Amino acid sequence: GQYKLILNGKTLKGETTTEAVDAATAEKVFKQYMNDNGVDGEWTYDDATKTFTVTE
Repeated sequence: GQYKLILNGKTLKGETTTEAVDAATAEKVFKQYMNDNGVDGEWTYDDATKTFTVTE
């Protein structure tokens, strides 16, 4: 499925997608990207829309 990340960071912001077999995998892919950019924050995932929203 196509999963989405809405990233509301202090120095990095945007909206991106990835294909992933499941939500657990999408979470890991997005966390890898966030970690590489030094971004972490509060977050929510809505399974109905396959969307993670992160707010630093």
